[PDB]
Amino acid sequence: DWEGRWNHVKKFLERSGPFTHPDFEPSTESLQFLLDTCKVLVIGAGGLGCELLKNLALSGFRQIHVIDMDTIDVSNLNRQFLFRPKDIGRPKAEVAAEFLNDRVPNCNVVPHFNKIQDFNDTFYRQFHIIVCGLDSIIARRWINGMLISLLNYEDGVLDPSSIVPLIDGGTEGFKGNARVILPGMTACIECTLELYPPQVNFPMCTIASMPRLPEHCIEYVRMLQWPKEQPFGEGVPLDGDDPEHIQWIFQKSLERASQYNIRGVTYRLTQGVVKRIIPAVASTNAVIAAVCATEVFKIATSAYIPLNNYLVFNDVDGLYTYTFEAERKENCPACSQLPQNIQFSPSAKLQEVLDYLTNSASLQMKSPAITATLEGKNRTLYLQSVTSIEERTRPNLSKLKELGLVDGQELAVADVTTPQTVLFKLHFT
Amino acid sequence: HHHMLIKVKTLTGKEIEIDIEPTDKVERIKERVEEKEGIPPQQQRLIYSGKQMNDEKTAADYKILGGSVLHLVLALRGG
Amino acid sequence: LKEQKYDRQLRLWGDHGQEALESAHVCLINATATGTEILKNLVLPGIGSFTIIDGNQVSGEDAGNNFFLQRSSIGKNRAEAAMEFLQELNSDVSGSFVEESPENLLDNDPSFFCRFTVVVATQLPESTSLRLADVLWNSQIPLLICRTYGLVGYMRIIIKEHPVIESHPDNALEDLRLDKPFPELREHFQSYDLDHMEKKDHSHTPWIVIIAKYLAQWYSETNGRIPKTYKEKEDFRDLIRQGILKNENGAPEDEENFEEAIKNVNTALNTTQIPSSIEDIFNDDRCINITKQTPSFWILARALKEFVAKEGQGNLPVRGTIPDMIADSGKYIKLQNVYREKAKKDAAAVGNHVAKLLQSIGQAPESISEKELKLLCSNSAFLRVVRCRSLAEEYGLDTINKDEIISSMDNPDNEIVLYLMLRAVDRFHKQQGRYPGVSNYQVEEDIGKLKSCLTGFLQEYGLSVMVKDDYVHEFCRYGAAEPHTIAAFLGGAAAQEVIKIITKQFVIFNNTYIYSGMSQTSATFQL
Ligand SMILES: *NS(=O)(=O)OC[C@@H]1C[C@@H](n2ccc3c(N[C@H]4CCc5ccccc54)ncnc32)C[C@@H]1O
Ligand SMILES: [Zn+2]
Repeated sequence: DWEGRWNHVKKFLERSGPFTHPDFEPSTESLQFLLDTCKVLVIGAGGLGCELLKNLALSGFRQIHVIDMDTIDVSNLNRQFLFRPKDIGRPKAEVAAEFLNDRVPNCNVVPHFNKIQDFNDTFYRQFHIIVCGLDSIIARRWINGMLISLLNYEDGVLDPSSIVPLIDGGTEGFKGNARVILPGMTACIECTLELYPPQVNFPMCTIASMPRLPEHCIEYVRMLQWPKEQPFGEGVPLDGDDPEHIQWIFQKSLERASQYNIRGVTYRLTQGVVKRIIPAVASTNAVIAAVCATEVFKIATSAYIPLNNYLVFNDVDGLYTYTFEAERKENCPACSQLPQNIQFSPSAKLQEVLDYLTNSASLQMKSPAITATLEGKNRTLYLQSVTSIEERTRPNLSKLKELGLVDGQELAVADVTTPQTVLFKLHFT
Repeated sequence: HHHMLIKVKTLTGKEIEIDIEPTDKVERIKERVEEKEGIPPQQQRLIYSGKQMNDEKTAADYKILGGSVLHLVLALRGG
Repeated sequence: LKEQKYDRQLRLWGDHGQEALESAHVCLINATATGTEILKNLVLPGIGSFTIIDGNQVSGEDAGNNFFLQRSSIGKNRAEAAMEFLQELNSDVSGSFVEESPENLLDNDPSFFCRFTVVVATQLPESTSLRLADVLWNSQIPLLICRTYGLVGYMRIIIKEHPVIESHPDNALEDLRLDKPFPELREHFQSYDLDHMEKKDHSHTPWIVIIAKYLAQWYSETNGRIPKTYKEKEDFRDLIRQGILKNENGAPEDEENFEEAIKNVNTALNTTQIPSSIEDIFNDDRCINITKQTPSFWILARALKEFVAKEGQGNLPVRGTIPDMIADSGKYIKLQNVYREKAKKDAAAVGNHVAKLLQSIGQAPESISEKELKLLCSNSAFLRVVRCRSLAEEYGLDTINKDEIISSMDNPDNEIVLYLMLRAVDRFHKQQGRYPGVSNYQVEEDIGKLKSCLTGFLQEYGLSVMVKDDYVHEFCRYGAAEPHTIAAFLGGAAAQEVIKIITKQFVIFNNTYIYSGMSQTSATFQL
């Protein structure tokens, strides 16, 4: 470290001041303590990712990790600034840590070319703070669950040292948001799950044969006409990245559109509709990643009171931000302690339970698996993930009393949205 | 009867006034916003005193009184 | 042609915006952390070219908080160093630098600034700020002053007048005109007979038609006004509810087209209005009084006012778009085209009022294209004009917005306080030749000295607001620091205002933004 290097960080550690967190102790060895020993995990080396990595490195963090499973695409280049075009086809984490470690001296960015699923709790337990700039909802749901599962409750009460602060940024056009989550203390991802906009999807009948919009034509080709005609070889899935596949859908959508008299099918709309593409610029990403970074710094250093929860940002019409404290849900299926309460007739089928699990706007599971202790062994009522078992059990979708379940019994639910076993308590009626 | 004048701040900071009653379901508040501003109710997410306002519950059980300010809010999927 | 590279943003401001962007030239003053973060966010999307004026050497601490300076830069010129790194971001972007300082520039080559689309000055002291803003105001060059000071982030925009057509509103009420239908629409409606329809043909009629049909029946059955109070629109929903065709057994069917119509009674009896925003535009001296100098925007503004008197019976052109509904292809498409064509016809009608003013203006009637006229007709409800007070106005003893400051100080922790502290800090600087509490040696007595400066500032402008002493303490704490993450935030916020100016798309903020890294709260003021 050279003369002056950290002069922009030092004032907030060495000096006291009226607006500090009540735990703040001014010292000339807080900085070195941070650089040396504060382990921080960044999740995603994308738009938000790159910016977080920059922000932490220049903020006095040094023991930084990154996870990203994706590879470098040409379209990343308008914002994912750690990648140059000669890097296309390389793993983001690799390139991102390579860039950072050269640009910011002594930085110890450690790349993990990995899915977040690849890791289990042993791994995540080691970090002091986890910041993520993730892609979608489902993965935010996963990491939320993983950090909650790390929590140790000793007979009803919570060991605070087992909390791993989670900072989540998300971004979409010129709108963006940032969260500070304290698993088991403040509102988690799932507590505020209904905050995401509707993931607009079309009635299969409109796609089937009632299009009114160009998007419907491309969707027709996507889920219907591609399986029907298997044009790039039978048993070859639609690859959204491949320029030939996209070309095929595009022409095949101009046909369908011209038939029903629909102007609007472009190569850009096709590529959008298929990949469900989020419009992205660097400026919005920067804004959000900065907020998150500021908060990581605040939590790790106690230099100020962390953001109490939530911030929304909008750039379209002037500049607007709203900050608030999201209330924790007492009933939350993720972060609350005691099992869910579900009420069914003893002559409810089991399909009925699954339908409840899939559709409930508070549960929103996508491919759940139900398990209960019937007789001696744990018994798998129904599982979806391994087709071996989604066949040995398929019959069971007809009964609950016929299955052997009693009022009061708890069922173990598992789903891809989370590594946790969600517990439901059954009540007959 | 009650004639409560609440305000709603949109995602751009635009503030709008709405006349409601304590019995009015959250559903209807969203319809009042749509009527002035064209924001489809399905896209609306209302926040008052930290609480995410359920369509089916009412104004009363969020303790929303006279000059109260509701805030439309969003959660963004991409990164 | 790799336009795959800009895909994600092309989806926001389009090809026409992207072109505007790729032919702009932006000047940055001071290549500090704030400076290069703003600049990083313009190079990435592919700003045409850039010039960094900066007359400083890279300090030790400069290399500490900047992603675009290195340990090796220490000693070298800040502008030149920053540019070498920023250019590596995007090889479609042309960089430049000038080793002369801002003050030096203004003394020897003020006209230098007439080559830029936008000037973005960062971290300027009070005097330089005031000299620059003045020159550029009279030179009519768009200025953006940005500043990171401790956890406080601040930016002032200054464009005398910035008129925008394509304002990209997140939401708006649809232009359906059911309340005042155009002749070509009434034709399409009467080609629909509800009672005498087939099976599927009933459950596939677009809800707009449906509401129209029943709006006739109501207008008939009331011999007078249409439904206006909430009690009335409820009954109208019920009258619609009747039309749902029952079956053999006796139960109403699940015709969603009718359910949608029932839902949309909320909006689609709008009353077709001229937004009072557009009212203000029409009544503006620059629309009323066409001259030969008048710019392209105000021509078109008048070509709409004149349409409001003549062809429009008192209203704006038809938008020509319709929301998606429940309907079969043909019935939707045919309905879409009745809307589409009327617009394509109201545009061509405005395009005639275009030439009729270009006669008085004495210019060829094809200078404004049919690609420009579409956008203006589409967005006839969405036009905005942002005008900015000059800095001299803000800083004037007899022109300061006391009302705005005092009003906002009601909450003693309102963002405005951070601005007042900035103004205190700035006069601290010019009294002292240095910022407060920079050195640990100086923090103690500077709290004293800074309060005194604040007192004097508030006295000069006759401002009787009270500032918590914790702010004086905290601003000394800062010691003119420029924390990266504060400056990153400004970098994003600012960069996109500059992109707004360049593309003339979206709406610029009006005047003064204040971001507070402490509370993670922000606010806009019109100072
Ligand atoms: N916003 S961006 O720059 O366009 O993109 C950022 C993403 C983050 C990174 N990414 C996304 C998802 C990742 C996962 N696990 C996901 C895969 C699907 C799934 C299901 C269930 C749980 C988790 C997950 N792991 C690692 N990295 C991920 C790629 C891209 O840069
Ligand atoms: Zn929760």
